[PDB]
Amino acid sequence: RGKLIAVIGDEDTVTGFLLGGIGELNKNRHPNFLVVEKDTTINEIEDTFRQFLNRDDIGIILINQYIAEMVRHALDAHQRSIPAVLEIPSKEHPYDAAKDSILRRAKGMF
Amino acid sequence: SFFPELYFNVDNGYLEGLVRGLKAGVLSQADYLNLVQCETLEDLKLHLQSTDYGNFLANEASPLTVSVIDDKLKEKMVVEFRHMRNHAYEPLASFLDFITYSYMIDNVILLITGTLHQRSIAELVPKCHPLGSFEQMEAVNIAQTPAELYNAILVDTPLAAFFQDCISEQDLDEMNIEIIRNTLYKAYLESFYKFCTLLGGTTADAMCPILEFEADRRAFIITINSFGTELSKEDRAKLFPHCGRLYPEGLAQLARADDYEQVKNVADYYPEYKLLFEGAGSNPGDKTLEDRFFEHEVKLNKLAFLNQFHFGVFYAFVKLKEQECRNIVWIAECIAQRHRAKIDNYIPIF
Amino acid sequence: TEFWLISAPGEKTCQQTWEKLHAATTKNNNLAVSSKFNIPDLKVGTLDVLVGLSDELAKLDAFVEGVVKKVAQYMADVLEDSKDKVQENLLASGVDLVTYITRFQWDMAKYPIKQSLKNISEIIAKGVTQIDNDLKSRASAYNNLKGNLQNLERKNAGSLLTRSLAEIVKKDDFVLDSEYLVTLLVVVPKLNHNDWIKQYETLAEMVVPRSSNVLSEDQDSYLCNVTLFKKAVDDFRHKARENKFIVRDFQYNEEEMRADKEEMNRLSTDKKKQFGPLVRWLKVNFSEAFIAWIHIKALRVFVESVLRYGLPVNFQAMLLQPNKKSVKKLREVLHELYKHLDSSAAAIIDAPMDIPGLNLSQQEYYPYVYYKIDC
Amino acid sequence: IIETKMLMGEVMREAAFSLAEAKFTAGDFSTTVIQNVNKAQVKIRAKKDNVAGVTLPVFEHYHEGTDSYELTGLARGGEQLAKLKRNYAKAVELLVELA
Repeated sequence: RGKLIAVIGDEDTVTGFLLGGIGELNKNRHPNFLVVEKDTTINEIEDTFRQFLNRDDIGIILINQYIAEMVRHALDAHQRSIPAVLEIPSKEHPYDAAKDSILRRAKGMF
Repeated sequence: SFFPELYFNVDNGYLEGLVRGLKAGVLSQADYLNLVQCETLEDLKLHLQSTDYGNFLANEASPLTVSVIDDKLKEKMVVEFRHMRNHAYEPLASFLDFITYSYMIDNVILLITGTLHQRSIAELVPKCHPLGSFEQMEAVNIAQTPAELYNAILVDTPLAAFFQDCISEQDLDEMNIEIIRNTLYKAYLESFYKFCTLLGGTTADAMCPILEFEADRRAFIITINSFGTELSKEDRAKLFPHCGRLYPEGLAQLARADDYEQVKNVADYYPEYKLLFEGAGSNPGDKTLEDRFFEHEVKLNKLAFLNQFHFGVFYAFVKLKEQECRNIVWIAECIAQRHRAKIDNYIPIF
Repeated sequence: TEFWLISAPGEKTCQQTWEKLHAATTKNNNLAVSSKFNIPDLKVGTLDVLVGLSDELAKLDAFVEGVVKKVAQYMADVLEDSKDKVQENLLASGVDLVTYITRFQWDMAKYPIKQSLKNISEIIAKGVTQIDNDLKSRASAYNNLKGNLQNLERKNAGSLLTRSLAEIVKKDDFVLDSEYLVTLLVVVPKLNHNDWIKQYETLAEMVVPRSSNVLSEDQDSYLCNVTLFKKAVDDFRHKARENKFIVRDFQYNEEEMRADKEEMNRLSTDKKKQFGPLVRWLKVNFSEAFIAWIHIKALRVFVESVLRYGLPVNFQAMLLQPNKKSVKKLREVLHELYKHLDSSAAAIIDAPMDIPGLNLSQQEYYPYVYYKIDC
Repeated sequence: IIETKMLMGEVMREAAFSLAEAKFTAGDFSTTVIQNVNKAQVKIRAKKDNVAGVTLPVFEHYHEGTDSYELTGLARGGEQLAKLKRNYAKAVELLVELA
């Protein structure tokens, strides 16, 4: 009934959040997270992002900034609030404030 | 005295010299001070290229990653160890195989965890640590059947003797994978200690202390970590290896222990562990008991080179170079994450 | 030291118990020093209320045991330089701790006898918990100051790289108005200085030979500045490695060093500033904490005495100190004496472990009410 | 939102450095963590907030207690891995506030 948490990110970041307590294998045996290994390309990454976005129990979604950039043309289509996407930093690449999907709505943030 | 000086070099002299040559290459304290001051991972590559590692990293892509550096260091260690193993003879060969069993005991846990979660073993094999890779094909095309994997392990893997502490594939489904891992490791460590004592001579006298410390640190740390878990005292007591100097009544007072202060009380009776516990402040910002035990382990391994005619130097080299790989990985992590404040936490070797 | 509290349950009159427990016992043998504990005759609540207070003061005693001796621990840790004669540094009042305890009596001025044992224990618990938080704050502040001084020691410890070079640096040898000439400091070990007199003249293409002066001289290392052009500093940085040195740069931190000097002095004087008040506060507060401890001890004794010997109230307890190796004969004779004063028909012989349920037995049992103080 | 983003910019860095410390001691446990998933320890409940007449969805951070990664540091990881768990709990609180 309640919402889950979903993650897309490096193996290290996913390990960290899993140790935090986010992971679960659903009745279909499909995890709520994905590690972005070099074998995983842009098309599959965005397929998983879209899956998280559609599925109603996902709730809060975490994505690193570089992966979000690689996913951007789906983050622009994402225009409903509840599936809350959070673009977060990583040891792989830093976070920056500019060009965040949600922050697009802010015009007074100089 | 077993006069190993008379007959060791007949079969193991070449590797005895070669492994010490390899040890001569492990980074010195000064080398670590050089690596500490690098600005970027490319700068680290350049400063590292002057050491034994040389151009091992030059063939990788321009955007260096600490994962890539770790993989390359592990690959180098594996290559060297496999060369020595291919040139070893029966007794030394068995000793080296005992060293590899430790990594096999984690690869097997990977395999069983994948099987009980019903995943293809071909996806698990790439994640295995190369030093303990399963060459045997009986452990392939398992069809995700725990019984198939268990029979494969018993019939075509050296861990057959260690799994006899367990009795059934049902144990794989029931027992937590950590309990399985640690029971296997206890069996392996006791078998290794018995093997070393049966080798006797300088090998025994120089290697047995290292495995005794391994048993004692296993006991201490298993106990300290088990407090906030469902793990019962009665099951915990089974995990302690009986080789360490704690064995009679020390392991017993630990099995009876229910707080860190009581674990420290058990440690107080041993000067070599009292010092580690007193030095391990364990409060935020300084050394933990894990760090102190790593330092003591490094000291014990370093001592293995003071004895000449014995196999213990190969185990000491493997563990020392593993520590050096983890040191370089840590320094790279600090350089990448700009956490310079704690870059000194590497354990110096020689 | 250790002290025992024994029920002394009346026997139809106080004297026929107290005099026999004290004078007759000591004249039988000098197994223990004896005195009266002076229980207050508190107002008795309902038996159900008293059974609740049984658990309340069962747990409270173990709680105050921790708190008071934590006060003592932090007292000693603050006063580590002179913690010797610890009993005086702790003593609530008097000349000796035994002198204090052998004269204890319920103190109206702190808390009144009129109120119920519930309320009195609650206020004592308030006092003890506030003492605990006050320790956690103030002793932690002193600990942070001490750790700051240890950080200062680290700043003054190790090689010159780990140490703050600060006043060791020779300020007279540096270039001023460094818009075109820049000086550097990357020189270390002693074994490398066999021709340093030529090295600090020729290390780079255009090194200036004399203001490149040795700043410090250890047995193991020499610290030396060098001068070069705006764009030639990297050559010196690399040639230092070629000569097997390590970086020791100072980057003109003179005003920074002055501020750091002021701060280290501030910490040094802050230790003196705060140590005295902390020791005074702990000295005063241990007295109150221990008085509360013995108050809880007395209330425990009274509730258990009433339960063991229902009303009317006839419990004039004994304070006993066992003598050297006296414990065995002492408790044997005490048990033999109390056989009938407290029924031998129950307990004593053995008891299982009553884990299931709300509460379980954590104390030995005897034909009497026995409690203890671990001074 | 911006202040919480700034705070993430450092809390997540601390989390990554704690993970680095964990790997230095415990070895590479990432595969064990990725495999032993079972059921989520942390879950979210959609809670309501009100401004004028508009409804604002907000998230309750909630615990199930199903920590499958218990014992994962039994022999080596221990305190370092526990601290990693703790720091990532901090980060999860921060990020649920952000969401």
